[PDB]
Amino acid sequence: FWGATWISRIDFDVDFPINGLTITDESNFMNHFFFTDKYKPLLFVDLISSNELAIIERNQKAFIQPKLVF
Amino acid sequence: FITSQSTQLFQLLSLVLDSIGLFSLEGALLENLTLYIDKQVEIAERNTELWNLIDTLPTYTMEYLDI
Amino acid sequence: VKWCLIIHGGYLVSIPNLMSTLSSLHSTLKRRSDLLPRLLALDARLDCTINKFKTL
Amino acid sequence: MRGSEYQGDQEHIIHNDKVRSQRRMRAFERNINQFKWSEALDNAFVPGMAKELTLTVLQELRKRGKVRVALYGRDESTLEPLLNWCLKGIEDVRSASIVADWVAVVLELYGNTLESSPVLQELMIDLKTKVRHEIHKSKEAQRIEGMLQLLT
Amino acid sequence: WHNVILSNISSNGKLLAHMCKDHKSISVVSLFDDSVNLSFPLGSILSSQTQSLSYNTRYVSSMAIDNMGQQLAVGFASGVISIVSLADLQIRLLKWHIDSVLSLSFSHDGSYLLSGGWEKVMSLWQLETNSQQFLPRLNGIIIDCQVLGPQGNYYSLILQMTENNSNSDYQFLLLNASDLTSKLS
Amino acid sequence: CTFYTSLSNQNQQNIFTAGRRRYMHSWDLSQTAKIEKFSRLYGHESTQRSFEN
Amino acid sequence: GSIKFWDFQFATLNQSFKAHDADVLCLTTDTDNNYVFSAGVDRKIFQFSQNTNKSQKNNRWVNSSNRLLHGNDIRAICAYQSKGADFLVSGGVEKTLVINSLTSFSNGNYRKMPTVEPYSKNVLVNKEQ
Amino acid sequence: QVEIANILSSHLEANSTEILDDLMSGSWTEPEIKKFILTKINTVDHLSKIFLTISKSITQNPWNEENLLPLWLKWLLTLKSGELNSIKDKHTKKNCKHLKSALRSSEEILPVLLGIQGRLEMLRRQAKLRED
RNA sequence: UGCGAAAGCAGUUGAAGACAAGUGCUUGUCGUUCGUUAUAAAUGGCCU
Repeated sequence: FWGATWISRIDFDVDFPINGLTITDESNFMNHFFFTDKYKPLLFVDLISSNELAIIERNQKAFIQPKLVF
Repeated sequence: FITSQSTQLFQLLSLVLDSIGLFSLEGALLENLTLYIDKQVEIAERNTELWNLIDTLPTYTMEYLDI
Repeated sequence: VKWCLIIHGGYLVSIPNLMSTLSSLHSTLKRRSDLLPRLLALDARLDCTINKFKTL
Repeated sequence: MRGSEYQGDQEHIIHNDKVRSQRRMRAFERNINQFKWSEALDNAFVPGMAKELTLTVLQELRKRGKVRVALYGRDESTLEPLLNWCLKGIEDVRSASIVADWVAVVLELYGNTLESSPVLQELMIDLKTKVRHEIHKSKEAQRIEGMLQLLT
Repeated sequence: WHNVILSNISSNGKLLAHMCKDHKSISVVSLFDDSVNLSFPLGSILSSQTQSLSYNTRYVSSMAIDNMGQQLAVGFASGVISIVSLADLQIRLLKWHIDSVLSLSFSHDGSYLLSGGWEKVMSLWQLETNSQQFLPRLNGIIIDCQVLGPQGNYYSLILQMTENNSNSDYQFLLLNASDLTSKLS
Repeated sequence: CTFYTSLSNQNQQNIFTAGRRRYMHSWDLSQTAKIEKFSRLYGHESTQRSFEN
Repeated sequence: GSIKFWDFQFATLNQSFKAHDADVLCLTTDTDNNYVFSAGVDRKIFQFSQNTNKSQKNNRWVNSSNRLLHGNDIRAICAYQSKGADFLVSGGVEKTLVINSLTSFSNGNYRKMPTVEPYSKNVLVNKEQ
Repeated sequence: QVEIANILSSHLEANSTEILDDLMSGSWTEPEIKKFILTKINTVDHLSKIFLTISKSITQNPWNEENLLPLWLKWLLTLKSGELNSIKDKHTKKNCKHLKSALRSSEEILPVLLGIQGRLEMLRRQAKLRED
């Protein structure tokens, strides 16, 4: 599994150990484990071979607002 | 003795050559004294350089993931 | 200048005053020599960086 | 409009508050007055700029303690004008000391950029040649000074 | 009151604002009457980014209270000024000083704020439009600032001359507000 | 130019004068004259380039 | 760079703020018109507040604060509030959204969304070849 | 040259007192000194040991005519300056101070020698004129 | 920090208490104390 900034792998034959800026969602919508965030942002991730992983990543004047340095 | 804290001994030498004068000094000894001084000047230059030194993304990359 | 001192050295020794009459030489020579310690400091630093990227 | 010529010759009290006009300030002075350290450095190295006037803005920035502050946001494109002046300024006795300080900082601040930039390197090769030439001139002046002591 | 860190009195001399460790809490009290009696922790005024940053951002060096008691200005060592509306504890940031602000004083009407610090520059903040006017190149950093007059005719300043480390050199400067010229130094 | 007398403090007398200039003069009221110059607009200089009116 | 508040019935200026250093490209307000948010070329978002009762009675706005959140110009800004939502969303030449809270704009946290979120994939890879 | 490099590598691991003699071998040339520093000195401990040995030697006799130890120190500083100052040992700083004090004397020496060297040049030239 | 010339020569940078954060333990802080000669960073730059 992968997202815009994260890649994860889950093994489906092993069970896991039991041990603000969004809608609070009071209303209804209608009416063995590997995790890495080193690679980001991700356009596309998939396997080329059994052991090769393809991770594709992304590589204008602005009004100047100086940062003070002493 | 020289050709065989040091500045105070050399500065004393530079005083000597002033006292001796141009006429008195002898050429053969002047050759030996010149060679020694040139060696010292090279050493003094060498040490000074040491003293100053003491004071002083790729498009495609191949990596192995750690799992 | 070097030949003037070598040849006329005896005459220059026997002058009542030298500092007033040769004041221009003393000022000019004094100025250059006073820069000498700084230029060695710059030269050592320039060699340090020049050596670094030449080998790399 | 007939009153401008009058200078108050017949009046009791003559009151004058007008401040005399000061000479217009140059671009580099205005930038320093407004604390534009980097821009003031740029105005130092512009075509047709007096050598003495270039030395002051470099001395003022050092006196203000802004030598690195003026040199942070720079690359090889905007660093060469400073190095070009340093190449010629090293020769003169008056600007030799200031060149030594400024050249020291850019090396200590742009070592990495120097490696990847060939044009910056060449500026250092010729600069090392010129400073080495100044070493010969200063060393000679000590020798003529040395023998000049022998005469007296 | 116990453990008073910092204390100020309004220009009228009728309101006292003080900060205590009971980290810290600011309380405002009327002196000659019981009309004004307020207290609130400094944490409420302080911003969250200020909480994330160093201690300079949470350390107050100056405090001023308006005559009516509706506004309270807090200066910080970081150089930021915060005007707090006492009715609802609403904060407003004024940020010009680069170093610690040393002196704050409201005008009699409350529409202007005099500030001074290490810049050796006295700033009149016009609070209606958040603008400001400057009196720079003073002889020393401004320890204290105050408006002195029934109509604010004069400004009284204390200058420090921090150049002399051996002794603290205070100078009292009385300026004419009309043209900002030293009436008495 | 115009006289001015404070409505509360009658003892206060003043004369204000202005011209096609970016400053205005005030004369409080005989060896010398106490004259002050108003030349600061506190951020609103763009709206006011003359005190003449 | 100025923000001006005009009386509608008389069509007259009530207040003038010289807030921005460049063009003001977009404006927005909260539900109760207690806050006015402005943004433009200078990459800053300014908050103008009339929340205090004394301000409300006098009808005077105050330049409460400003924040620098965008790396480039801010062309679009919008606000939304409900019982469970409080958003101030802005975007522009940087090509990314920035999300703030209207009520807690001065102190509240903000989120910078990714420039590209590949919900729809623009790239594929073939294992064979 | 390879034998001396391997011998020096072993002694650095063996903490031998013969490190100094290995460094003073005449077979060393300038490019090999560069090569040895870049390729073989991969541990901080070896870097510290060589610096301590060279610094102690030059401090004892900064005026030694044998230039080799200075060449080692110069390139050791130029190439590994980042790793050297990473070393936080107090004695290493003290050894640097002792070395700096000795070298600091030499640069004071130089203006006097140039003065003496100038006089000797004038003296030799006058003798040549008298000969002619 | 002491001495001295400016160069430098010797010697330091400790302990307790409290608070915050993270998870009794860890780090960081002190408008707290005792003793010794003993990076920064709230977009924040100066009138007429």
